[PDB]
Amino acid sequence: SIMDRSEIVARENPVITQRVTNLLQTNAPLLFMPIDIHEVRYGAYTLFMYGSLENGYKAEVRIENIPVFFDVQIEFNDTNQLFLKSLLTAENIVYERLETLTQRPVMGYREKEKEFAPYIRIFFKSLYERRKAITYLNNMGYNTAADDTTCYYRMVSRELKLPLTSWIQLQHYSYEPRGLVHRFSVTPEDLVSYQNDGPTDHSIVMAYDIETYSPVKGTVPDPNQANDVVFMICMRIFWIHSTEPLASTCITMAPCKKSSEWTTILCSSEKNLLLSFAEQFSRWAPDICTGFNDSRYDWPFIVEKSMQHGILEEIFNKMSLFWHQKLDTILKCYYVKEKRVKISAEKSIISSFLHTPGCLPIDVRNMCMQLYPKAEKTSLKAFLENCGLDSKVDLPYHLMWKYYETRDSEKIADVAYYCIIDAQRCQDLLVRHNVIPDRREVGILSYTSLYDCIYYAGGHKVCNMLIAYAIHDEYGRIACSTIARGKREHGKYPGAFVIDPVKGLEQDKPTTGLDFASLYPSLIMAYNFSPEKFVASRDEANSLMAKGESLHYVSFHFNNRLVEGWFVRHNNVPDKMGLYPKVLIDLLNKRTALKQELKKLGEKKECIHESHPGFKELQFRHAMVDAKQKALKIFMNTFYGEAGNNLSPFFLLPLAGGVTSSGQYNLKLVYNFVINKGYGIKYGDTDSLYITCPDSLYTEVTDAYLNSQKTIKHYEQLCHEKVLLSMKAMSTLCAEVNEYLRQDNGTSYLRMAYEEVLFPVCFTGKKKYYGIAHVNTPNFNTKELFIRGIDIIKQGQTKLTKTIGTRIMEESMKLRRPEDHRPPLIEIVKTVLKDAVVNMKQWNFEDFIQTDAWRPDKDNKAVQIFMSRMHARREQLKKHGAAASQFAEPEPGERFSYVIVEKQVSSRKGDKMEYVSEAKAKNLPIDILFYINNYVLGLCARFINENEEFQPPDNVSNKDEYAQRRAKSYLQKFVQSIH
DNA sequence: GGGGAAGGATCGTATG
DNA sequence: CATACGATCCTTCCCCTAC
Repeated sequence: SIMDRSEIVARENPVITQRVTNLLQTNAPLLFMPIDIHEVRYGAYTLFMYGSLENGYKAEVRIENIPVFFDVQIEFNDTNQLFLKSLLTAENIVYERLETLTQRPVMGYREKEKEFAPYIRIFFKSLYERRKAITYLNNMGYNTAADDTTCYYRMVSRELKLPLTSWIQLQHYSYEPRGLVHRFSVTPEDLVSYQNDGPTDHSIVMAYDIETYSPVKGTVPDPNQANDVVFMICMRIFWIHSTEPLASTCITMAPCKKSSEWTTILCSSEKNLLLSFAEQFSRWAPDICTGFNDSRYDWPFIVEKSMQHGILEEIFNKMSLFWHQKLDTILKCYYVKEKRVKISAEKSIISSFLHTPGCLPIDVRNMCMQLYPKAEKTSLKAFLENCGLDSKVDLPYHLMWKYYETRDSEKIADVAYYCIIDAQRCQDLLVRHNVIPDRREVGILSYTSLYDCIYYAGGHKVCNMLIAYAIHDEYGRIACSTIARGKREHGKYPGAFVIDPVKGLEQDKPTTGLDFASLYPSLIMAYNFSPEKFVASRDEANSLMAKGESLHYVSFHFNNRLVEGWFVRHNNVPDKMGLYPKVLIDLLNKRTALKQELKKLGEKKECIHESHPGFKELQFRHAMVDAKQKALKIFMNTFYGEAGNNLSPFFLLPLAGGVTSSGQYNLKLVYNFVINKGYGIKYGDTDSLYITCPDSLYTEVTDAYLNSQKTIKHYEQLCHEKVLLSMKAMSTLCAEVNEYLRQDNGTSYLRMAYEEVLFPVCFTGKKKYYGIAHVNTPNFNTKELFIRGIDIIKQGQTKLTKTIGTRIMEESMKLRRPEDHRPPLIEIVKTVLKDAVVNMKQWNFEDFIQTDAWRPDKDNKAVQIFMSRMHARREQLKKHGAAASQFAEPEPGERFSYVIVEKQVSSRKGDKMEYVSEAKAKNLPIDILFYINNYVLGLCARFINENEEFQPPDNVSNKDEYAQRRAKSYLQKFVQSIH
């Protein structure tokens, strides 16, 4: 009584399935979407594309006769061809046939006459022979183009204009049915990409969750232990873009009540449990598998228990659409172990999953941390609360273990419900964050598969997109390589132009940030930074300068040596434009067009009410345009990172050095121009300059304030006029700066932008500033603060960090008369901290709660001391004949909530720990001083750790974490003094 | 890896 | 005036996630 994928799809959309089968009967062209891409390495190369048709059917399509090739840059001739033939034959490499052609080298500028270079293309039958031949030819010093060595489906995506994450049209195929999967065989000239907006996708995502058991109480279950078992396997199948359950199931050992919302299958053993899981997987055939933290606890434990019982081979072969495979191949090539997934520049994750062909695995946790690289709490509850979704049901783990042990068939239904809701929340997060469409659009722009957009970094994607744009081209097939060459020199680039910030509470004149709009791509656009326009020899550069060519000179100090170079300018002619400027200009034009389209779609969505039967497609188009513009942004902001990476094939030290030096030169020019115009400089950071208007421009506006009744409302009037005059003057300042830049570099791709006005403002140090933000009209009554640098977004251990950090900032940023004896930042911190300490009643009890875990095997000192004190108290109460029921020990692994209390005359954390129930029973003081000292002063020290008094002497090595110690000690002394 | 709690001697310094 | 306090350098898990 189990319903397979075909019947479910037929039940969902009958008319679409009828149209699909009518098209299939007549062998008409149809539509396909790939999700997981698998390729065979040995033997004849056939590329398998797994995915879904437009109704929801599972389709495998194999692309036969893909041309497998790579290019070598030698002079084409009979003698050279014979020599290369002998070289390939001597090291027993099987070749198919050879071709000759002409291509443009990517490194080094050449004139028009010598623009093309001869290349010989080697055709091959298998990928293994190609990899051996490419290694042999690279070891002999020959140059190699179209030289991908890791994955070859990127070659198929690049050469054929065939995105592997977008729709593909099947024409002239060969259908063959084998049940739940439909097999097509296609010739690569019979495949085309679907240009316009495709229909609604109908892929299937299976969200699964596992609940386990361990005889050793209070310890996380471990796969290696023999007694450790899985007992709940709960999984649901959803659409790619919906949260409604298509079909749900629970696979169990312990008896459970029949439920009308999901199907429960009873298994008498763990082996039968795993086989039932595999059978339901095979019957449903997910396009995508998912689950929260499934690559670190779920899949390893499943595969370890499958290996222990010796059923891994049969489970894999039932769950995979590929042919039969043996256990060694499954453990070697398909079960990945210790794979590294990158979040940011300093964070990496270890993941392990079973990549069965026909289904692509995604961790919800990996996407959640990729979208929020600075997230501090990475639990499911934390992400659910941040994203504003329904939280998990309150079921403790020890209660689950106890109810499993009692074998009570009635209430294991609650355990199943908890596991199914945990499965639901994963795809709830996936739909709410719109991860899969964003990855699809990244793949469309990058010509990669979805697997690469999920588990690989974006730098390789940018490199792939650049190669894809280069190889097609409009002016003659620019050829480029992929593997890196030359010595990977390591060093530090020259430092940025440091501008000393004028620290303090600036509330006499407004400041405003002039920002370079996409500075590094703009300099790449303007100065024609491309590898094929680079000249290294000085004599060649002089010869080009002789024949009426415009060049840009770059010179920088790297590793104590002078690196110099010349770049050929395009002179505002698209024919002479380089590869990087062409790619960036195309991406910027696309971004502008989609910005216009998104504005029109948003206006239409605001116009059209939700009751009309057209809101779904409008929201769906809005989702596509938002995803597309986000992908365009993430590729455009990554060009400099890929250009500066040493491992990149396109890496060129003059290119990165010239980009940095040109940014330096333009920032210096803007700085000098602004100073010579009379304006002031407050802060400068790479691409941003904060400008303060001259005093004289305000004079008349100030004069009416001095001759008035001199009241408060007069001062808000003064501030209002101040902001208006600042905006009006500095818009013209920005226009003149743009005109000067255009007159300097000769192009119009480098412009400045007027982001918002900051008044009053506070710069506390390097990359640490805040203030009131004004966008078009002044509003000083707002509670929204423009913040950068200060880590106010930190829940930490208490909510007092939030409250006091906000209160300091708000007390600093209000308007004050020039006759109210303006206190500096340190005095404001002093008075707000005194107000916090003295006025105890302003706080509530719930902000003083902390949570901890009681694990009687770990050497957690404070928890050990608290539990020892509680045990001593319980023994003392029992000796006195007192029923210490609410003093009882927690169950092992059970989280408990505590507070800190005053202890009259140790100072350790443990002796002040008390239970929440005990604290509310006795109404004890909550010892605000300890909380303030250990949690609030960390943030409060960030505000005054650049003052003159808190400075190191000259004879000290460490300069960063050496003044905050004195700041914290000074605040400690002040807090202890105020009593 | 980055922050949280806990443990020890001696110089730096002070006082009845 | 020689003891007693105290803070800094430095060292060791523990929490983090999933049960």
